[PDB]
Amino acid sequence: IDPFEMAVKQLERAAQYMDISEEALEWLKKPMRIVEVSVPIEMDDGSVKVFTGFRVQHNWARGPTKGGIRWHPAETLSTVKALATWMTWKVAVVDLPYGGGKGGIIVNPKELSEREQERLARAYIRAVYDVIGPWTDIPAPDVYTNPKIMGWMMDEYETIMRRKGPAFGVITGKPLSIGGSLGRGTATAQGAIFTIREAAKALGIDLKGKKIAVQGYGNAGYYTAKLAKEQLGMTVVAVSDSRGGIYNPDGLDPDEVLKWKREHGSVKDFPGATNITNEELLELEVDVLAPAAIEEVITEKNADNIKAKIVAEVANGPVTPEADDILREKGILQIPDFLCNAGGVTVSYFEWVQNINGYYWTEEEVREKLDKKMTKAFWEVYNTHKDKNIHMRDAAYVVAVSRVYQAMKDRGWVKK
Ligand SMILES: NC(=O)C1=CN([C@@H]2O[C@H](COP(=O)(O)OP(=O)(O)OC[C@H]3O[C@@H](n4cnc5c(N)ncnc54)[C@H](OP(=O)(O)O)[C@@H]3O)[C@@H](O)[C@H]2O)C=CC1
Ligand SMILES: O=C(O)CCC(=O)C(=O)O
Repeated sequence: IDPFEMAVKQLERAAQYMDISEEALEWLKKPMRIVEVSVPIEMDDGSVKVFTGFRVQHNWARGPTKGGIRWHPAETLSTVKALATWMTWKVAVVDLPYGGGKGGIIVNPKELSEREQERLARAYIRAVYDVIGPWTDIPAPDVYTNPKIMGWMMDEYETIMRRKGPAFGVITGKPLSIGGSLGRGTATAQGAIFTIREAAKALGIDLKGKKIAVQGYGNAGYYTAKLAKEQLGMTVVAVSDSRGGIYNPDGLDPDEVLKWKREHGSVKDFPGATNITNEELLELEVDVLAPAAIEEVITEKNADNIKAKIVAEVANGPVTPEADDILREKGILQIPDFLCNAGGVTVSYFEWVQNINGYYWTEEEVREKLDKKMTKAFWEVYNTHKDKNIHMRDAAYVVAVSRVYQAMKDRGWVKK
């Protein structure tokens, strides 16, 4: 299934719930600029290898485009286009002055040296310099890409630009020593926690002493469980990893679980906790369920058996549309995927603002601003949810597309 057509059909379904002109829909169905470049690097053996690089700028009506760079051997142009289109709505739903962008290189970085990786980053910057900038396109870390590559890319951009502007702001996710921002590591989990708290407030239930189950125990899952336990005061009763999962009705300590995961390679066989399966964790009777793992964990097969009141989609699309219908009929409030995990891009926006201004904030200021942004975005989505009597995902899509459409109309791009 083409990832581009899928995004287009998603956009058409969103447009079905709102009044949008056909010309605007056709404009939004096509990326405004796609750049495909050859990335030649010198290998350690002395030969010269050429890679394929992409940089798709879907739409920049609201401002400079934003999006990460992927280094995956299976990366395709359609994937970049779909992810840029997705990023447009992600930055629109949280009200950032940003557009949609995405980049990628068809490369297997598992078999590249550090010097070869640096050469790849610098050559990619040299290839795509003409379409990126602090006010044109801001790349970001993504799968198989880390802040080290961001530092290399920023250095190359600064070298090419001859320091004629804010070279720090050309890219986000940089190391703290060079234009980095505080709060980047726990951005996604913090945004998810804020959305969960706002959802609980909307449903009129307090989270003090409640039960939360988290699927996937990576950076997002671990920090979600932790931040829940401290800030929200909830009782983490179950966590899981690809290998397996564990359950304990008396609660779990996220630090100890992470220590055991980092020692034995998995969260399995934790003391005082019985080993369970991922599906058993999904169907556990809790108050908040936060899948932070591979996608399509909630489908038509198991959607009816879910007992959680709040499902926070920390990961990317862990629920299939039939499962959305089943859960909405069940009365379970869902937080849309690109609204729950919008903390990372918000924190990225904050880093760009700090770089542009030349003044850097503390952890408390970043946390407070992220709280405001997430609270406002969630309440807007929930108000659309109740007013239009549609699904939460549908409301988030309506809000994002409405913002982009208004920006497009104000510029005069579309006359209707
Ligand atoms: N990476 C980011 O910055 C952000 C990520 N997201 C989305 O969130 C999710 C998680 O992000 P991230 O923290 O980077 O993930 P990680 O790569 O850091 O870790 C993956 C975690 O999920 C587990 N996992 C992988 N497959 C399964 C599975 N089939 N069943 C159960 N657990 C599984 C892994 O287990 P194990 O420890 O055994 O490997 C691990 O615990 C992704 O879907 C991602 O797209 C969006 C927000 C930003
Ligand atoms: O953080 C960014 O600017 C983009 C990264 C991304 O693609 C995401 O957060 O989903």
